[PDB]
Amino acid sequence: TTLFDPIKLGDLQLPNRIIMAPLTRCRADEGRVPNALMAEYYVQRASAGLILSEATSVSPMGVGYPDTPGIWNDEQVRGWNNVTKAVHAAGGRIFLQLWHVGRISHPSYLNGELPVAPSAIQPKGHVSLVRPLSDYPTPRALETEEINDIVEAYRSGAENAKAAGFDGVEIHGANGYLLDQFLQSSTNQRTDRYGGSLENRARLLLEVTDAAIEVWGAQRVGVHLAPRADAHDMGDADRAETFTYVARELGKRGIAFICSREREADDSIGPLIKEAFGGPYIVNERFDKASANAALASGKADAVAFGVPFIANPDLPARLAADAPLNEAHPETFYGKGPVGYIDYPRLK
Ligand SMILES: Cc1cc2nc3c(=O)[nH]c(=O)nc-3n(C[C@H](O)[C@H](O)[C@H](O)COP(=O)(O)O)c2cc1C
Ligand SMILES: Cc1c([N+](=O)[O-])cc([N+](=O)[O-])cc1[N+](=O)[O-]
Repeated sequence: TTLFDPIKLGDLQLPNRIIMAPLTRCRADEGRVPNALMAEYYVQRASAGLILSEATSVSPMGVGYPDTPGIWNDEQVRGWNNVTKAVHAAGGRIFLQLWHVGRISHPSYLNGELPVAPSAIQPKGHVSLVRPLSDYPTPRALETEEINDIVEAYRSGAENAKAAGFDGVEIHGANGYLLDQFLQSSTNQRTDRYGGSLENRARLLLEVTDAAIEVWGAQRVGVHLAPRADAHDMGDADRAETFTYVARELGKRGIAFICSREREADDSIGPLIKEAFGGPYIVNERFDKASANAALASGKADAVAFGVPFIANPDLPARLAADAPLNEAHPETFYGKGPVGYIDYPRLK
């Protein structure tokens, strides 16, 4: 098996195993509404086996960056519908990544309110993009009932994604955002049904997953994880146990895939997760053509997601097939505004 062999995820046939990783780019219109610029960008990348969209918030309290899109209202659904129609006409496939940033936010995005979280534990560091430099606030610990409200927002978010014509949704369970905050022991000190045991810590992620399953069918839902717990001040007392529990439970549900941001190293627990899950496993982080093909050949992966290389290379699959040069990425325009560093990376000549 190579990157260029087709794969099915659930009942969706992909033409290859080169996946576009989810990538926040902050190019949405005011009101967090997807636009024609975003449609153009995704269409340029439609040769990807599957596109995983930029993280998209399921409620106004789940945002923490400027100009990132939402999926909670009709205006946003309409904007996304133009994206998915254009991707589909271009012969591509796309899933919406459902987001809630939890404590990784700033009151300036939340009309002065505090970011919410499983527990009132301040994340270290500075808020990305915010100027002048600012620490994160200490978040407000959610009430038990408010967590059910969040589940309902993911449910409505998944329904809205379906109305917007996506091929499926991916739950953002990774990178220290809300669901990950609940999942891990350092950030979750709750003593209700949502903390204080592994079953309880994983509960919110599985409840959101089940809601998405009611709307889509499990074979059109994926989940994103970050098993090294290395972004946004995370940490868990037994991550081998925590992430394989999740993998096992998601596998029981027959979900379409798990995608893990976890570069290859001796301590990679990807193989334990893959085995416990039993379905298609998408690896990610610092892979290139050679190491991706090696992972497919060894059975460590069923497909491989590329992030920065897809930012810089709209026709990454053709470039990889041809062992062609790759455009150099410009991290200074990963975020920010407009078409420069967004839709102006050239295709192969
Ligand atoms: C600019 C940028 C935006 C990203 N946005 C998201 C995101 O919205 N959701 C997510 O799960 N990961 C996001 N990531 C992480 C990537 O999906 C991926 O895990 C990471 O870039 C490593 O893979 P790579 O080495 O192939 O780039 C982002 C990464 C970058 C550089
Ligand atoms: C490394 C990283 C993030 N971070 O700030 O540490 C955030 C991401 N995100 O989803 O916004 C993704 C990241 N990543 O996967 O490289």
